[PDB]
Amino acid sequence: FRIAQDVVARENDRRASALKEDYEALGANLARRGVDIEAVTAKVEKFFVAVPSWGVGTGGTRFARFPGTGEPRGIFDKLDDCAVIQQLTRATPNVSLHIPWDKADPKELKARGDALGLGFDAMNSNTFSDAPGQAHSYKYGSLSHTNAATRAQAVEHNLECIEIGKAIGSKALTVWIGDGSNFPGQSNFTRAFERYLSAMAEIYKGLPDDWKLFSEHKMYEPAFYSTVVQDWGTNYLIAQTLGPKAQCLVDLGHHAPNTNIEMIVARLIQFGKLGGFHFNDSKYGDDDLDAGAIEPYRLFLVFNELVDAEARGVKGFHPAHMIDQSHNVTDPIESLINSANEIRRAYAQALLVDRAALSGYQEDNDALMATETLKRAYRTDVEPILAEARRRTGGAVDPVATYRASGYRARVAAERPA
Amino acid sequence: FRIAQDVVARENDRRASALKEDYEALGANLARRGVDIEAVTAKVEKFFVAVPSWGVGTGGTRFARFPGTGEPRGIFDKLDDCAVIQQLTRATPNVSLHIPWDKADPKELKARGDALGLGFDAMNSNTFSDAPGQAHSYKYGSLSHTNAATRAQAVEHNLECIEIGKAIGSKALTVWIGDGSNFPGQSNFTRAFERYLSAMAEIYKGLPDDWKLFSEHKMYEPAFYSTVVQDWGTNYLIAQTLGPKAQCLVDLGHHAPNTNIEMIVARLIQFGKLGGFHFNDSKYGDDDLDAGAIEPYRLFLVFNELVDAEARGVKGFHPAHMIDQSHNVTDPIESLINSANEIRRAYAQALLVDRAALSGYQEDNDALMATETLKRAYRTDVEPILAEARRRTGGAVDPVATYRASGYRARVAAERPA
Amino acid sequence: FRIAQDVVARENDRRASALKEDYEALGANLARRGVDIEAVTAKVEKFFVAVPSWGVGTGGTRFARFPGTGEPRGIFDKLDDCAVIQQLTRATPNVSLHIPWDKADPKELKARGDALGLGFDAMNSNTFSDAPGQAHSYKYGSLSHTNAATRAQAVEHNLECIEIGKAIGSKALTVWIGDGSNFPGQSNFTRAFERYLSAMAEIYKGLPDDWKLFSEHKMYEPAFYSTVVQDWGTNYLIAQTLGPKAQCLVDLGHHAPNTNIEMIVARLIQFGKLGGFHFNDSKYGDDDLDAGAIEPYRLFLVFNELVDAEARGVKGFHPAHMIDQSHNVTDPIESLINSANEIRRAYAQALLVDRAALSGYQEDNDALMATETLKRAYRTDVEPILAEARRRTGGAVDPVATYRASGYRARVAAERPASV
Amino acid sequence: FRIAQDVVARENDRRASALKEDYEALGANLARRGVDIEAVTAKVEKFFVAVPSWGVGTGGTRFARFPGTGEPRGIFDKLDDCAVIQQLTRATPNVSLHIPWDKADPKELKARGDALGLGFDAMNSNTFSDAPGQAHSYKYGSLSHTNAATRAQAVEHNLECIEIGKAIGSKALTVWIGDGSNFPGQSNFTRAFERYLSAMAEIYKGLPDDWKLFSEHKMYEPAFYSTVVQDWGTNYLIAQTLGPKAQCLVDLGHHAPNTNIEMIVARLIQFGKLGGFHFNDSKYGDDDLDAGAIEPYRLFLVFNELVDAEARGVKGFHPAHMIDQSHNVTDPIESLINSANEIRRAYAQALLVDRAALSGYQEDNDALMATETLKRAYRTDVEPILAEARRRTGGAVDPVATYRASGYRARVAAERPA
Ligand SMILES: [Mn+2]
Ligand SMILES: [Mn+2]
Ligand SMILES: [Mn+2]
Ligand SMILES: [Mn+2]
Ligand SMILES: [Mn+2]
Ligand SMILES: [Mn+2]
Ligand SMILES: [Mn+2]
Ligand SMILES: [Mn+2]
Repeated sequence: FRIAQDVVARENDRRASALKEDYEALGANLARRGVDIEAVTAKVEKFFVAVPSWGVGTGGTRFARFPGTGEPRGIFDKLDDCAVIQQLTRATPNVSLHIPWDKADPKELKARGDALGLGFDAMNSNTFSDAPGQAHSYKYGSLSHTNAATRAQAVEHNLECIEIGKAIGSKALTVWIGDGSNFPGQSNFTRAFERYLSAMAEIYKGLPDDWKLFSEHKMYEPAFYSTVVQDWGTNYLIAQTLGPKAQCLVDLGHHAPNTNIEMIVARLIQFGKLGGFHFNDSKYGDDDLDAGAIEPYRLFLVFNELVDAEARGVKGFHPAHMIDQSHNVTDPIESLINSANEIRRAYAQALLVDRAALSGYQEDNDALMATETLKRAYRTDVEPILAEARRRTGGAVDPVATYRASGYRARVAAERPA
Repeated sequence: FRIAQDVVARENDRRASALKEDYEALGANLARRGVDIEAVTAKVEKFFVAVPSWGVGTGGTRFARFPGTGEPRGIFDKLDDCAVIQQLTRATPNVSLHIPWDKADPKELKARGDALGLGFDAMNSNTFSDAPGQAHSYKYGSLSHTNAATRAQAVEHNLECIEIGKAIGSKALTVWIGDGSNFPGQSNFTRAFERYLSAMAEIYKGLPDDWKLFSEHKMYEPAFYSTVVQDWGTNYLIAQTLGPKAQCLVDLGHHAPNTNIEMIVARLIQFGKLGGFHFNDSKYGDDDLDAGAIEPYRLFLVFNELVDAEARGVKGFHPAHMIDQSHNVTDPIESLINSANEIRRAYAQALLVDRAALSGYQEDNDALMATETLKRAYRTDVEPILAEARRRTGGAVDPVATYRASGYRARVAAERPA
Repeated sequence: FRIAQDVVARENDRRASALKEDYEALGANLARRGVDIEAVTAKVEKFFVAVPSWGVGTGGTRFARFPGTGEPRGIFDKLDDCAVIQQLTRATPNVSLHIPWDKADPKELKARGDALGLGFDAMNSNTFSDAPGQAHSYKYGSLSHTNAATRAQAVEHNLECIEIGKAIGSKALTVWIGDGSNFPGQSNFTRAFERYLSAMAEIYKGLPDDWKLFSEHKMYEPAFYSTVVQDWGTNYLIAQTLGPKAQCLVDLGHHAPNTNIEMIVARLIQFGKLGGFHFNDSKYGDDDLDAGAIEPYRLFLVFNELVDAEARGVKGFHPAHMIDQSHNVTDPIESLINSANEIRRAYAQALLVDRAALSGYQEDNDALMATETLKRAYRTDVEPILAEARRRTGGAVDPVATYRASGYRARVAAERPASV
Repeated sequence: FRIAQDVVARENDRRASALKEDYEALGANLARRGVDIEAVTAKVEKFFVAVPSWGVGTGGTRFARFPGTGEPRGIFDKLDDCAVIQQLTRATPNVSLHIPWDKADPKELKARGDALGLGFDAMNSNTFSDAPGQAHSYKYGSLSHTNAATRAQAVEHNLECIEIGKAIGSKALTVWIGDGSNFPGQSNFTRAFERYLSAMAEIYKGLPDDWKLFSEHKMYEPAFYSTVVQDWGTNYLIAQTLGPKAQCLVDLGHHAPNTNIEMIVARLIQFGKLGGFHFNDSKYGDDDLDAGAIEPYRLFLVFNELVDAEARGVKGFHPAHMIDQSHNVTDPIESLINSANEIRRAYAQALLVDRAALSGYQEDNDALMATETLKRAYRTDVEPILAEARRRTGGAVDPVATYRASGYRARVAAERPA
């Protein structure tokens, strides 16, 4: 165990009394509202979100990167750190890998994962940067590059990601590329998209039937004029064109200012193309900040659509959940811990919505009560439920407090080169 | 003739020598660039854009409306004013009607149009406002309203618009509604969209074999939280679901901040669902300003996509263009005149792009020369072409100057009581 | 009383048990956090926000207006409705008037206000629309219009607003105009601003010693290319130029997409130019939606800056608080009630922030714990505190539910003629 | 001469005939508008904009950097490339240095500059990144950092920049920092600003009597929640607080979506705090794209304000203009060349505005004719003037064409490492 069990027990005992008081109080409040707190905690204990291997190390901007102490070197150190997040929150049993950054012996990866109590989520291909010894540069694109050999190289790389994923237990390939243009006229919009579609079709041919192929849209960056997979509309066309196993991945920070993202989620669900989510928060662009740190209500509204879907009985609805963030000014482990917590927080609150009451207010066009019905759920402080779920499943009542009391950061700082 | 022919002749002849000088100078320049000015002028003469009947009246905001003199009241006054725009620019032969604002005896409407030299473009339904004696209010929606009777009333109204259009020569119905919500939870996104699709399917059934049904997306306003037909993504789902006769209308000012609109145009063209483009300009929201008055280059880039499709062929490409603006601080006739001019200006410049050279630079990923190739066309002052095209077709060399010299505004001001 | 006391009493009794349980539970939780819930409730029950007279009637857009039943006939009906909001929430004792919309004999306005237990907040001038009989139109501007006589007309109107306010107990004038341009070149940015500053100085000259002049910036609408008072930068230049009695009014929905509004608030406070707030919520533009219905955290963050001002010891800081919203698809009274509630909600949460802990995390650059410190306050459900504050002050535990139980809307619907 | 004079001559003679024709044609056109093309050309030959030393190297994003061949290594290589831009465009005689990147013997820099025919513009400090051996990290800020020792280090660095500038002929220091926060609560907005103002006051004390101190605002990036110097309002407070020698720098891509940037320019000029303008273009955020490649009209409108200032007779107005761009997918030298050209293009068009006619239309509130007055200037293709201006001053008629014909890139690619 990355974190000593005695430290976990000690820090849980220190806060056990208060938690009992808060949990029983919330339990009584919920019972008065016709909700069984135990039913909610039971569901919360089953909600999982994948952590990004590339998010365990300190992130940076084009201006600078300010690493902290004990930075993980390689995927093995990263898995060790991810193990801490799972142990304390119990909400991140799976890790999402990025190739070639995390390329290593599949048997070893799988072996280390099993030892750490971690599984592997969707693989992530990388054709938005050049690796050492690469034959063709992705400077002007990859899967949609004008040069056939470059597209071929990109397709092969993606197929390799599938091979690695199959060996470790992954069940999906997420494809996000920077392909686009920085100048009007640089790219022929339609021809570029045609090349992309043809390349993805080749990747789709190599996709196992138990896998999903996720395409991720993004309005801009690295391309600053146009992007091939720029929004959910183009993304839908891609998924629909490719096949039943192809779906769209929605990253919260990849939309134009003021976009109603939760509606995008609902539309994709209605047409069976909501592959999964990339959680994070933002205020200006693709800021990649800790989930819920900027607009917690928006996060709740997205989950409201997810919970409504299940309520409406949508079949085969098992969207993938992943955190896609960059931690530039905090301890990556702490941020991922609290981000995973915020995701479960939004989910739990969405579970509290009185669906029957809401349905009634929507049908009668009682906008005020309809919105207040959502607010009654959102305003509820579900921390006691989150903390109890962790406590009952081997985690920490207060993950960050236990993390800091363990001295893990100082430990790995002493074991890893500065 | 709304404007005395002798006035047009007079104003044109005084400027004839100057125009000839500019036309010949530009011709020599285009000749050196391997372009035949005559070929461009010929195409410009045949580019038309519909004028909205409601556009000749002074517009306003929710804060106030400041009418000018001689305001047209009713469709008859409006057609009289629209006739001026066509006579002077020769780029707006067809008018788009709005029901019930323009309700009148179909035979009278058609007779008046024929007399003024005006045809009728797409009909526009109105279920975003309540008419006197209306059985059900559209306060909470229309085609997507939760009340079955309300949706039925909206459907019948649209069918009635088709019946009126059939009687006057129209071949399409444009559907733009305000349907949406101002509060989270007020509407169930998916159910509202399902209701909308079901209602539109009924309207689709009353569509003659040679008619088209256009759905128009808008991010927000009048709904300030969510809008059923909020973007081109939803618009595409609508058109594809309804059938071959259903297409999407792209209104420039209806997109989120920083949206790459020309790409949306390309995407719709590729999948055969670009029903038409609604021209106007904007800086903040759906400002409905004179086309090209704010971002003339963006207008050119949209036309670059239209000309590429117009030239390279492309199946199902028969866009029905219309100007959709609000004139709050100018003479509506003058603004529509210059907006129509600006639209032809961007078209003309798009026709100057060296397609072969551009394609070459795109294939070689020569971004700088690709963008410069577009700029060489855009930087060209094609006013001489626009003016000569008008002169050859019965219009005015300088439309606004001629309009002012005619004293038309003062004339209608004396005929119409403020 | 607009709302029968027996109804308020009955609806309060019906919910007494649940409130006791929730309030006492919250109180114990706060105590464990070193917070005295009684101290918080005591401050909450004293937080007031002015209600707009123009907000009690149903609003609309340029596309349409869909009135409900019992729409107020004039200012007197509007005051009657504002009295309902105050009686039930006890958070809106003052009303903001708009001239000429609310023109009437000052003596009578004051008399009705006194009778209903309502006071009057800042006056609001109107030179963004033309009233009957004006010598000059405001189509191309007002205080910054190129025509000298038009600017003078606008100044005199504002001076008249001050006279009305003086007679009814108001102590400030808020100036928001639509002045700007829809086309590049239409206006000379600098000349228009110079004209505006000059005119505003004459309005300032007419201010009593104890009055304030608030200028309100807005990025766009009605002007769609440029606006004379477009942002807080220009607004600061205005207030600083006019004098000590001139301050800036920040309306939440009047900023560019993604603007960090709470920072603007902090900057204005630092330089003593934060006159007050116009509360509302939005997602796209100046949506004028119910406060907190879209981004409740942003509202909390704005209040975090207001409370921090006190924590830093800023002297003579008494910003004016007003709700400026448009209720297009709800009963205006209910939206104003819940908006006032949402404002007290954010204020209450800001009061819960452990300022001592936050200062520490800020100094040592512990960003995660610093943000979590704000969240611990924001995540707290303070509804019990709000409800108790109302109970103690003669209000309703659940304002909207009580309003609906009273049948007030159906009553005024039968009393007021629908416009024809 | 970085570029062989024989090449410049040959490439000019090859295009001299066409240029003569277009120039005379434009001259006749302008004469009819009461404008002497020679007077315009004379002023254009005198318009200069500084080039960023760091702009000649290929830029990148946080995702990747795709360097081209012959990447400059060190300030001396960079000056060699800047010389090419100045030689061919004759519009960029001054270079802006960045410390510590361009640190070198002031005597040698000056000597190399004089030899290349280049001068030096404003110095640029760097406290948005950490350098080796640095005592205190700027991870959590610099001039506004909570740690006094860190702020002192930042101050000393800026003073060092002034000393270096005093030795090479610079007359200003530009200060742009990343200081800000990524999370609500992380920073106290007021305290952070107070710390910044106090640190800047110390830097101001190191300014010679004839120097300027420029502060540059930016809405976001690297800070994603709040930025100390976030907009022009805060920037004004800074300049007004520091003193007469402190002014504001307006970088085009550093504003919120839809911001009216030209108004900000006008406001700063009115209050004497417009230190200078940083040119570039953008569509989404701080894209740092080639000037005028996305919104050429906006660039023209900014120049309309700069030219109006002269027309109004504003005293002591000597703005320090510089190009601040990132060239990620083109040859840096070619982009800077066309960007400088675009800047002169906008300036020239601004000079064509009929100020008398414009003020007349502004006074009578003739919005349509006022905007058309600006458009008459903007629609004028001034390329012949720009080209002739270059030809007469030793530059190239077609800069990029000559640059490519010279083979400079391949040349330095062989002299420099990969
Ligand atoms: Mn992602
Ligand atoms: Mn991303
Ligand atoms: Mn439209
Ligand atoms: Mn519109
Ligand atoms: Mn307001
Ligand atoms: Mn407003
Ligand atoms: Mn800059
Ligand atoms: Mn920049």
